[PDB]
Amino acid sequence: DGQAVGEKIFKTAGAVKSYSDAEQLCREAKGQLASPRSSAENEAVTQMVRAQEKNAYLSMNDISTEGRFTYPTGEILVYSNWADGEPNNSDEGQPENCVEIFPDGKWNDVPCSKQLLVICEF
Ligand SMILES: [Ca+2]
Ligand SMILES: [Ca+2]
Repeated sequence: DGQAVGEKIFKTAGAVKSYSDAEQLCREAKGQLASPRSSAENEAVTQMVRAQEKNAYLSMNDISTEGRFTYPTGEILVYSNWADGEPNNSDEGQPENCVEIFPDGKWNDVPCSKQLLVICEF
């Protein structure tokens, strides 16, 4: 089941995990973390966040080069939807290398230790 755009399918079982535990769960299922590359893909992920009532991880991170957000291929973003003033690399001054998506579809950079909804893509 889940939500689809073109050949891409998004699914969740309601699991709530850290970034590294979320990545392991999606890879064990033979997929990867949600990686919305267009407005239409972003809207499909956002509908699932609203249904589950919990912010979700996206795949993308800046662990390599600070301020350059990349996919699991290591390629640069082809699409973004940052909330006003994001990304700011500031959890009360502390580093924020991972990305959460809100129920309004906007994005915020977070610490990779945060516990969030797990949404996978296939
Ligand atoms: Ca950062
Ligand atoms: Ca932030």
